[PDB]
Amino acid sequence: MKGTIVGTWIKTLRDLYGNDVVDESLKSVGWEPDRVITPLEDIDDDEVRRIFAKVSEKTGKNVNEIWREVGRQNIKTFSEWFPSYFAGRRLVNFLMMMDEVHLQLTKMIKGATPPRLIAKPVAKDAIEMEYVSKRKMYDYFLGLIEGSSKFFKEEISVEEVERGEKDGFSRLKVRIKFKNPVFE
Ligand code: MNH
Repeated sequence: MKGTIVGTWIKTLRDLYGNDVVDESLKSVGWEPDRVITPLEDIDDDEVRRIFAKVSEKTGKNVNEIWREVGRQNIKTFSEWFPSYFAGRRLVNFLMMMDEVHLQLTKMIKGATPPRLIAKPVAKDAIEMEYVSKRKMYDYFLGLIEGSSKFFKEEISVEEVERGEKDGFSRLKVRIKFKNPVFE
């Protein structure tokens, strides 16, 4: 992972569970508890994993629900730092453009690998979206979808169609249905 997002995860976790919990968690992996992560710094993925794990044991909160809450909260942050992505759009446009964003974000650092998020209409009021990654950040993905729905103030139902590994890649396909009719 690259530092920019990792740092974002760390701030959010503090915002949610307090500094004590975060710092000791940060200490448990051998980081300085006040570490300053640089945008293009290479942060080991497993190190993040254990930080979240440690937070889970310190709050008694299931680690997958922590990841979902981090996701929910990240949309707000993203809207503040990249408002050009949110302005003049309805939820459906945002979600469908997300794949493009990531493909054109792989430029941020040359080593960045954010997942595919290919979306496609499957009805007048529904789209499929498929998360595809070498990682398995299923709840982070689902959290971000829910947070997008809250931000745009458009209700959705999210139905999970497929989950699991398929040739080297972890995948999660959901069917996203809009209450109000979105397409013609
Ligand atoms: C603006 C909006 C926006 C931005 C700037 C954005 C940018 C990023 C960046 C940068 C990374 C880190 C990539 C890396 O390799 O270090 C990342 C990771 C990620 N992103 Mn997106 N992201 C979304 C919205 C955004 N994401 C939305 C919406 C979703 C889901 C619907 C999403 C799903 C993810 C997931 C899940 C990861 C975790 C990496 C992975 O799963 O492989 N996201």
